This record gives sequence, structure tokens and C-alpha cells, in this order.
Amino acid sequence: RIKKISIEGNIAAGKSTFVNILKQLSEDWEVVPEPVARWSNLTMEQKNGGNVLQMMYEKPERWSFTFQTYACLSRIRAQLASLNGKLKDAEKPVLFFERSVYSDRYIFASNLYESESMNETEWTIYQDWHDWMNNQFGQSLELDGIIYLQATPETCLHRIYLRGRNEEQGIPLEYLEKLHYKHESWLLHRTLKTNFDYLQEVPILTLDVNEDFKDKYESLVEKVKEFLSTL
Amino acid sequence: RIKKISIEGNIAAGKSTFVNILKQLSEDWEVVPEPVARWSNLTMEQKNGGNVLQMMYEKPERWSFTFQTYACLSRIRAQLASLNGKLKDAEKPVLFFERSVYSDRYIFASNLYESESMNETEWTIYQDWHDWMNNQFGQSLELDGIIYLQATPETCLHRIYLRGRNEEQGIPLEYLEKLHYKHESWLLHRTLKTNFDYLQEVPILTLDVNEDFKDKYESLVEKVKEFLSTL
Ligand SMILES: COc1ccc(-c2nc([C@@H](C)Sc3nc(N)cc(N)n3)c(C)s2)cc1OCCF
Ligand SMILES: COc1ccc(-c2nc([C@@H](C)Sc3nc(N)cc(N)n3)c(C)s2)cc1OCCF
Ligand SMILES: COc1ccc(-c2nc([C@H](C)Sc3nc(N)cc(N)n3)c(C)s2)cc1OCCF
Ligand SMILES: COc1ccc(-c2nc([C@H](C)Sc3nc(N)cc(N)n3)c(C)s2)cc1OCCF
Ligand SMILES: O=c1ccn([C@@H]2O[C@H](COP(=O)(O)OP(=O)(O)O)[C@@H](O)[C@H]2O)c(=O)[nH]1
Ligand SMILES: O=c1ccn([C@@H]2O[C@H](COP(=O)(O)OP(=O)(O)O)[C@@H](O)[C@H]2O)c(=O)[nH]1
Repeated sequence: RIKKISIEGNIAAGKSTFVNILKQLSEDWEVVPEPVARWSNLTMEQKNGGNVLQMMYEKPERWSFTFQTYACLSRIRAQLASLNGKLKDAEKPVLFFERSVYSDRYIFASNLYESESMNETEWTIYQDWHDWMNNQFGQSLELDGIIYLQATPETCLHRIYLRGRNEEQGIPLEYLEKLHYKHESWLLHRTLKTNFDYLQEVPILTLDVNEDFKDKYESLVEKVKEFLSTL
Repeated sequence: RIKKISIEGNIAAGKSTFVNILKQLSEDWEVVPEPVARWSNLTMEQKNGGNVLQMMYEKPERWSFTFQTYACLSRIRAQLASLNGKLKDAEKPVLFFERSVYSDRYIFASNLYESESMNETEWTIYQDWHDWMNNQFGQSLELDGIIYLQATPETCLHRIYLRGRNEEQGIPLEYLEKLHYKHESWLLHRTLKTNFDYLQEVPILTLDVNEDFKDKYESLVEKVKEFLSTL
């Protein structure tokens, strides 16, 4: 009865900015930052999170499997914690996930494989480890909906340029372009098949977020509220 | 209501030999062979397994973390599948598991960390997951007892010969010696402080298997029967 909705989009699309706006508008609405975002900048996980982040950057062909598995594991734990810990005293509870286990596999992991940073065996083991590990533990992480925050690679690039973090100034447009295409095919075009038949029919809301919405988001929030009523 | 017993033992101590003997003595007795034993002679799991096993051997400092995670995932599934699909119509059901998720971590994975085949981050990540894979999936697999087929490292090396796998003739005594000590600390002196609380009080039966037993196994089985009557 808690509604689970994932916020999808490219790097620097505005997902953190969006969910940080959404969380303050209602008591019935909670948020789960993706752990990779927390790793980027201390617990057992945060330490391993930092190290593997750096290792991955320094050698993706060595670390893409290690990182993807841990990133997904951590997300499932961060999400299950929120399902069981939050929104019991809410009449219309909504839980907004920053990305999803589907993003983990069908965007990031899938891209690393296609970039040759995972070999066939690693990608094959990862999919098995994902197919199985979600279809019980994170069985009822099933999402009620997806909000797709669509921004072009250039916007995202400028929002990386604008965010100003030293470590990401070097992310190349080509990669952003690569991630954009994977999102479009899953979320906009719907060609990409998955091993999770319900996702073929789960309702998506696309929002166009090229235009800065920081001072001006009501049309966007109006669209979210309207989307929630159809679920 | 199925009693769960792990048979634990160094490389070629005689575990396969034993379990297969035990499987024949009662329609109530069934065995779960270990994933890696399967791989060491097809399904996505077999292919993935054969590949990861070969790369492990070639370059353990690259493939230990991956191998270990897939080994343990695989074991967890098998021991689930065996609880579901075996000994349904048994009065006194007993499942003998060939090794356990505990030898996975505290013998093998630990040894590979100790021999610098996993770094700290790999090892803490492994331990982080292991803790959770079991908690989320592996609850029903908790052990009623352990049987330690205890043999000298010299015995096992000799036994590798008798088994005649060309591949295996390269296994050094110093490796067996490290695995042996870890078996002793864990299962004899009961020094190893596992994170899993119920293990401190799990019954252990320790069987000197240094003599050949293939055609002279009655007395070992008698101890198993006594042990099993105490659980
Ligand atoms: C020098 O090359 C690289 C440097 C860094 C990367 C990284 N990609 C990423 C993410 C986009 S992968 C990711 N992010 C998430 N947020 C979640 C998830 N499961 N996976 C990093 C955090 S670092 C990827 C790199 O290479 C791609 C080669 F094609
Ligand atoms: C050149 O160095 C190595 C060569 C081979 C190994 C291997 N260990 C193993 C297993 C004993 S590790 C294992 N076996 C199992 N049966 C189960 C499990 N969870 N882990 C191999 C199949 S290959 C390990 C090696 O490094 C040992 C470092 F401690
Ligand atoms: C093909 O080359 C690349 C592909 C992707 C990247 C990415 N880097 C990043 C970050 C810089 S990794 C990161 N971000 C942080 N904020 C902090 C930190 N320690 N590590 C992504 C999120 S994607 C970086 C790439 O290299 C460009 C500079 F080497
Ligand atoms: C420190 O050096 C070693 C440590 C461990 C080994 C091991 N090899 C093996 C087997 C030969 S791996 C194996 N066994 C099989 N039966 C089949 C197969 N494909 N791979 C172990 C079970 S342990 C071998 C080692 O040295 C090999 C010398 F090259
Ligand atoms: O409408 C927007 C959305 C985002 N940003 C900024 O652009 C950067 C990227 O946004 P965010 O970090 O939320 O993106 P994410 O990577 O979480 O998608 C941030 O520094 C934001 O403050 C902005 O100025 N206007
Ligand atoms: O009592 C025994 C136990 C084992 N073996 C031999 O030792 C080798 C290793 O046996 P097993 O496969 O049971 O070892 P494990 O399963 O412990 O690796 C095989 O050739 C067995 O035939 C034997 O001759 N007598």
C-alpha cells in the first residue's frame, strides 16, 4: 500500500534536485537517494562505496562487475529499509526512489558490458545474480510507476559543468550520449525487453526537464500529482 | 522438519565418497552436492561456472571475488531447491550438504583474502553481501549439525593422486596446509568467531577419515547415526 515510484534520468538530469523539491511538499511523500550518489564525495558501505567508485573510475574493465553488484545490493538494502521503516502513519504514502534495480541492470550494467568493461561471463553472472536476487528479496520492490526525467546529453553535460564538482568535469559527452539512448529505448520508445514482464506494462510519466525548474516547478509537480491519481 | 547437516573437509578428504555412501543407506537420506564440485567435470550456471573456475585458477587475484560470490549464490540456490524438492514423503528426513555457506566464507574466501587474491575492499564487500545473502535468502538453510571429515594434509594430497585429475596434480601441500589449519580452527578448537551467532552452539561430529573407508564404512556411519539421534 506504499506507492513505489522510480525517478529515472541521465547523469545531471536533475533527479536529486527534483526529489529534493518533492520531499518538502507533502508528509505522505518520502525519498531514497541512490547509494552511488552517497558514495560520491562513515559506514562499512560508504568506505567500500568510495573505494570501488574510485577503482571503477581508475579501471572500469577490472571493476565494473564488483561495482555493479555492490551498487545494486546497496540500493535494495536502502530501499527495503525505507519500505519497512517509513510512511506507516500516512494515508496516501508515496516512496520516491532515486533510480531503480532496473536502471542498475538495463542502463548501467548493460552499457558497461556493451562498452566491453564486463566480459560475457561477468555480464552473464551479473544477470543471474540480478534475476534471482530480485525475484524474492526485492520481489515486492515492484514499482507502481516510473517518472522519467528527460534531458538532452548537452543539458546534462552543462548541468555537470554547472554542478561544478571537480571529479566529474572530465565525463565525456559521448558517454552521456550512450546513457541517453538506453533511457529512451526503455522508457520513451519501449523497445528494450526485460526479464520482468510487469515493466512492459508499468505506467511511465515523461517530464521534459531541459528548462531549469528550480524556481518554477509547479507544472511538473502538477503532472506528478495527476500521475499519482491514475495509479 | 528436514534436519540439515553439512559435511566439511579439505580438498579430497573423501566428502563425495561419503555423501554418496550416506545417500544409499536410507530413502530418508539425501545429499546436496556443492556447486564447484559440479563445475569441476549445459546450463548457464555450468558454463558460467566452468569459465569462472578456469579464470580463477589462471589469475586468482583477478577472479577470486567474482568466483566466490557466484559459488555461494549457487550453493544457496541448490540447498533451497533441495529442501523444496526432496524427501517430501520422509519420516526422518536428513539432507547432507556437501560443504556450506560457512566454508565458502571462512575457509575459502578468507584464505584468498589472506593470500592477497582479494584486497580489503573486495573482502569487506564479500563479507557485507554474504551477511545479507544469507539473511534475506538463506534463513531456512541454517545447520542442525556439522560432520568434519578430518584428514592430514598428506592424506589429501595422496588422495588427489588416486582421483587422477591431471588438472589437480599441481595442487601444493602448502595450500592444503593452509586449508587444513582453517578447518581445525573452525571445527576442532572452535576458535573461529563467526558472525552467525547460532553456529557457536551447532553440534560437530569429527571423523578421522585418514584410513581408507570405501569398502569399510560401517563404523563411521554408526557415529553419524548416534550424532543424528542427538539432534
Ligand atoms: C574511464 O572510464 C570510466 C570512468 C568512470 C565510469 C563510471 N561510470 C559510472 C556510473 C555511471 S555506473 C552506475 N551508476 C549508478 N548510479 C548506478 C549503477 N548501477 N551504475 C561511475 C560511477 S564511474 C565509467 C568509465 O568508462 C566507461 C567506459 F566505457
Ligand atoms: C595460483 O593460486 C591459486 C590457484 C587456484 C586456486 C583455487 N582455489 C580453488 C577453490 C579451493 S576456492 C573454493 N572452492 C570451493 N569448493 C568452494 C568455494 N567457495 N571456494 C579453486 C577451484 S582454484 C587458488 C589460488 O590461490 C590461492 C590463494 F589463496
Ligand atoms: C569514457 O570515459 C568516461 C566515462 C564515464 C565517466 C564517468 N565518470 C563519472 C564520475 C566522474 S565517477 C565519480 N564521480 C564523483 N562525483 C566522485 C567520484 N569519486 N567518482 C561518472 C558518473 S561517468 C568518466 C570517463 O572518463 C573521463 C575522465 F576520465
Ligand atoms: C598456491 O597454488 C595453488 C593453489 C590452489 C590450487 C588449486 N587448484 C585446484 C584445482 C586443480 S582447480 C580445478 N580442478 C578441477 N578438477 C577442474 C578444474 N577445471 N579446475 C584447486 C581445487 S586448488 C593450485 C595451486 O597451484 C597450481 C600450480 F600451478
Ligand atoms: O532545473 C534544474 C535542475 C538541476 N540543476 C542543477 O544542475 C545540477 C544537476 O542536477 P542534479 O544534481 O539534481 O542531477 P542528478 O545527477 O541527480 O540527476 C545540480 O547542481 C542542480 O543544482 C539546475 O540548475 N536546474
Ligand atoms: O575412503 C576413501 C575416500 C576417498 N578415497 C579416494 O580419494 C579421492 C578423493 O575422494 P572424494 O572425491 O570423496 O574427495 P572430496 O569429495 O572430499 O573432494 C577419490 O579418488 C576417492 O576414491 C579413497 O580411496 N578412500
